[PDB]
Amino acid sequence: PSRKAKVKATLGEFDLRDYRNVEVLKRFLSETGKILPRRRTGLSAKEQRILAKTIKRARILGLLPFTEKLVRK
Amino acid sequence: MRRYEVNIVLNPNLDQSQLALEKEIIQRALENYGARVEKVEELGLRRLAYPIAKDPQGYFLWYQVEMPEDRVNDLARELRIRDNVRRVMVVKSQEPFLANA
Amino acid sequence: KRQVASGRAYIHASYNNTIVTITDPDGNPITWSSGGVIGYKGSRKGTPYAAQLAALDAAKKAMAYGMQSVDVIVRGTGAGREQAIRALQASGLQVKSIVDDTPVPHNGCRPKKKFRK
Amino acid sequence: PITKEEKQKVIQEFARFPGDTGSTEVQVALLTLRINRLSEHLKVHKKDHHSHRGLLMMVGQRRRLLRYLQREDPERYRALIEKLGIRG
RNA sequence: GUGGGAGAGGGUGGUGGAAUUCCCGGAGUAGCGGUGAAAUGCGCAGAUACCGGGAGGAACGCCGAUGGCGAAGGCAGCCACCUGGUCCACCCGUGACGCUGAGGCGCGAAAGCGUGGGGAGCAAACCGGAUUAGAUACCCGGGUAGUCCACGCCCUAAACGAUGCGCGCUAGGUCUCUGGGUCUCCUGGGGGCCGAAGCUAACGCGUUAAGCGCGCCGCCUGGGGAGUACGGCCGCAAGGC
Ligand SMILES: NC[C@@H]1O[C@H](O[C@H]2[C@@H](O)[C@H](O[C@@H]3[C@@H](O)[C@H](N)C[C@H](N)[C@H]3O[C@H]3O[C@H](CO)[C@@H](O)[C@H](O)[C@H]3N)O[C@@H]2CO)[C@H](N)[C@@H](O)[C@@H]1O
Ligand SMILES: NC[C@@H]1O[C@H](O[C@H]2[C@@H](O)[C@H](O[C@@H]3[C@@H](O)[C@H](N)C[C@H](N)[C@H]3O[C@H]3O[C@H](CO)[C@@H](O)[C@H](O)[C@H]3N)O[C@@H]2CO)[C@H](N)[C@@H](O)[C@@H]1O
Ligand SMILES: [K+]
Ligand SMILES: [K+]
Ligand SMILES: [K+]
Ligand SMILES: [K+]
Ligand SMILES: [K+]
Ligand SMILES: [Mg+2]
Ligand SMILES: [Mg+2]
Ligand SMILES: [Mg+2]
Ligand SMILES: [Mg+2]
Ligand SMILES: [Mg+2]
Ligand SMILES: [Mg+2]
Ligand SMILES: [Mg+2]
Ligand SMILES: [Mg+2]
Ligand SMILES: [Mg+2]
Ligand SMILES: [Mg+2]
Ligand SMILES: [Mg+2]
Ligand SMILES: [Mg+2]
Ligand SMILES: [Mg+2]
Ligand SMILES: [Mg+2]
Ligand SMILES: [Mg+2]
Ligand SMILES: [Mg+2]
Ligand SMILES: [Mg+2]
Ligand SMILES: [Mg+2]
Ligand SMILES: [Mg+2]
Ligand SMILES: [Mg+2]
Ligand SMILES: [Mg+2]
Ligand SMILES: [Mg+2]
Ligand SMILES: [Mg+2]
Ligand SMILES: [Mg+2]
Ligand SMILES: [Mg+2]
Ligand SMILES: [Mg+2]
Ligand SMILES: [Mg+2]
Ligand SMILES: [Mg+2]
Ligand SMILES: [Mg+2]
Ligand SMILES: [Mg+2]
Ligand SMILES: [Mg+2]
Ligand SMILES: [Mg+2]
Ligand SMILES: [Mg+2]
Ligand SMILES: [Mg+2]
Ligand SMILES: [Mg+2]
Ligand SMILES: [Mg+2]
Ligand SMILES: [Mg+2]
Ligand SMILES: [Mg+2]
Ligand SMILES: [Mg+2]
Ligand SMILES: [Mg+2]
Ligand SMILES: [Mg+2]
Ligand SMILES: [Mg+2]
Ligand SMILES: [Mg+2]
Ligand SMILES: [Mg+2]
Ligand SMILES: [Mg+2]
Ligand SMILES: [Mg+2]
Ligand SMILES: [Mg+2]
Ligand SMILES: [Mg+2]
Ligand SMILES: [Mg+2]
Ligand SMILES: [Mg+2]
Ligand SMILES: [Mg+2]
Ligand SMILES: [Mg+2]
Repeated sequence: PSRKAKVKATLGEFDLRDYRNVEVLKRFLSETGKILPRRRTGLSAKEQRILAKTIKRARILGLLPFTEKLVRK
Repeated sequence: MRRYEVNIVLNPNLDQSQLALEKEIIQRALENYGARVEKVEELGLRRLAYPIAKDPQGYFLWYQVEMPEDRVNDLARELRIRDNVRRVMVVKSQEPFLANA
Repeated sequence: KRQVASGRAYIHASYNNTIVTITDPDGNPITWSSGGVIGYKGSRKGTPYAAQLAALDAAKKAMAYGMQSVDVIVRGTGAGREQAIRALQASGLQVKSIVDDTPVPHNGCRPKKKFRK
Repeated sequence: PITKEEKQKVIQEFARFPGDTGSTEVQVALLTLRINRLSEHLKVHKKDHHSHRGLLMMVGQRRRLLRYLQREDPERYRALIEKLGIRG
């Protein structure tokens, strides 16, 4: 049920449409390279919709990964 | 005539002369495709979240320009020719949409 | 006769068989084992016991090269995965890391009829 | 696309009086602009039928407006056509 | 008209990463594969697993949903260009210009047809291996068409809400998408669930009507024979109406 934390309230003022701002988009990806659902991000419909596309934009540029290996399993 | 943002990721191994040549070619190609440059951010060598062209780094450039829309995809075409340049991405500028404000 | 002493222990598990490939740090293999390397022939190769034996025979093959530390990399979902893990976990080899690198496509190819829907 | 300056140009060309944004002529003329631009879009991209829908709907509304004017004031109707160059 | 919003709506070009297969190199040995169990198959010309490089075809994981768009069919990596529909606020303009719609015309999943390309994976047919009393199957190993592309055909469907389109009237509660506003809340468009009155043979429907009304179209008239025969129109054919 994601009662650990929500990422939006773990963050201050930021621009959802910044594809080049890694040290924040990083915070929205999982331990794998995957994009977190609204359970974790706490975003809204429109917010998660746009953040998705700016993360994909960032992935093409080589700033965020497409996938990662899982550690410690 | 619209407002765009050119992202260029080129080889991180270039000494000052070759890179200066590439930047020259960027300015020139812009003048040929009618890009009035409003501002530019040079972020330089930067770690890549996956190797591009087998190189774990890449040199980053960003240009907020204004140019004829009808010649946008032509321009990007030209920018992709240089072997030194390994990523071209042109994007329509947008108003920043803020969260948690 | 290389004297590696440190490497990577790949585990390829599937619902039919479990196969261990032990490599140098660069990734080139040194020795290996599986369910068929041991006397198991039929479906028994897809056992967690068959896996255990395979990983132990792999670790013992690699002791002959004097290897001590390994990084484990699991690929494939299948029985005997975690049992091969636990076989190496105290096999004499020290497990420095466990990593699950099971390849997943991004909706790339059409599976067999067996795997559809 | 169609810039607001072109829009103003054609509106003001066809406005019955200054500030006329809604006359029959302004409507028919606007639709004529859009129709011609869409037809030029459809000489290329002839495999785009979903737009072609919008085209049939535009032609239909223009024909209803022209039939209306034809009924009410055939003078302004012929004048409109003679300016736009429609019916052939 | 003005000014803003939202969207996998459409076309074209470009482009990104994961995976499969194949080719090359490296390292390495007796098997891999597959099943209920097996076998065929593949492997000593060195496979499987493992690292590096390379080619090519297809499809876009997470986001993603009870979500959105579209007239329907249908639409999902990203960027740009061209282009359709819609929603809100403002009360600005036209002055009943409206609705429906036989015929017509256009669209129309898959499969299928013609030419030419392409062909990785999957796979009708087909070739094997099993199973069975048999097994023209379900299971396993292969594999052609096809699936993909351009262009032209075909025109069907459980083409489904099994519910034609438009407009007015008739308690609410709640979830959600997307606007506006004096932003506890008010107000508009869309998608859900429960339900007033009411309706229904019942099931159920119930401001997204299957309620109460008006307008126009399409259609039914017991089962089989039969979507057959004949005629006509269409089609390269399959066949469609
Ligand atoms: N249509 C393509 C899509 O456009 C998106 O953006 C679209 C919408 O957000 C935007 O809305 C526009 C805007 O001017 C404003 N919100 C109102 C306006 N009526 C809209 O324009 C609309 O109407 C015109 C015809 O009049 C159409 O040509 C156009 O496609 C349609 N969007 O217009 C854009 C073009 O349709 C995104 N770029 C992306 O999803 C995608 O490229
Ligand atoms: N390529 C992007 C898309 O191409 C579509 O059509 C394109 C493709 O269908 C067609 O084939 C292209 C071509 O480069 C060449 N013949 C081979 C190449 N592998 C294909 O490109 C694509 O093929 C398929 C889809 O068909 C994709 O799944 C794949 O990512 C990509 N390789 O070439 C067309 C362009 O020349 C449409 N234009 C539009 O959807 C979009 O621009
Ligand atoms: K093969
Ligand atoms: K699919
Ligand atoms: K839905
Ligand atoms: K609001
Ligand atoms: K029900
Ligand atoms: Mg280049
Ligand atoms: Mg097996
Ligand atoms: Mg209409
Ligand atoms: Mg789209
Ligand atoms: Mg080889
Ligand atoms: Mg043999
Ligand atoms: Mg030999
Ligand atoms: Mg042989
Ligand atoms: Mg292989
Ligand atoms: Mg490789
Ligand atoms: Mg080939
Ligand atoms: Mg899903
Ligand atoms: Mg609809
Ligand atoms: Mg709908
Ligand atoms: Mg459907
Ligand atoms: Mg008024
Ligand atoms: Mg008046
Ligand atoms: Mg109608
Ligand atoms: Mg008709
Ligand atoms: Mg069809
Ligand atoms: Mg087809
Ligand atoms: Mg064909
Ligand atoms: Mg062919
Ligand atoms: Mg051929
Ligand atoms: Mg062939
Ligand atoms: Mg096959
Ligand atoms: Mg088969
Ligand atoms: Mg057979
Ligand atoms: Mg029997
Ligand atoms: Mg053929
Ligand atoms: Mg359907
Ligand atoms: Mg249905
Ligand atoms: Mg419904
Ligand atoms: Mg519906
Ligand atoms: Mg209805
Ligand atoms: Mg219907
Ligand atoms: Mg209507
Ligand atoms: Mg509603
Ligand atoms: Mg819907
Ligand atoms: Mg109910
Ligand atoms: Mg009752
Ligand atoms: Mg009841
Ligand atoms: Mg009603
Ligand atoms: Mg009938
Ligand atoms: Mg009927
Ligand atoms: Mg009878
Ligand atoms: Mg009948
Ligand atoms: Mg029939
Ligand atoms: Mg006949
Ligand atoms: Mg004939
Ligand atoms: Mg037949
Ligand atoms: Mg016939």
